[PDB]
Amino acid sequence: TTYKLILNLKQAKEEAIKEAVDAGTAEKYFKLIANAKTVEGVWTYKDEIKTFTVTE
Repeated sequence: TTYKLILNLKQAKEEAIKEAVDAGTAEKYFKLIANAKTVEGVWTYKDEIKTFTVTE
């Protein structure tokens, strides 16, 4: 399964993704790229293709 992440900061929009056999690997992995790229936003997840988002 593949997961996607929509990063929305003050002035920039980046997308994070990763292919794993679950979510725990996508969340922990996403959290590493998210926090490493930003430090503020609204954590959300879209039900359909497995995706999370963080809007600041």
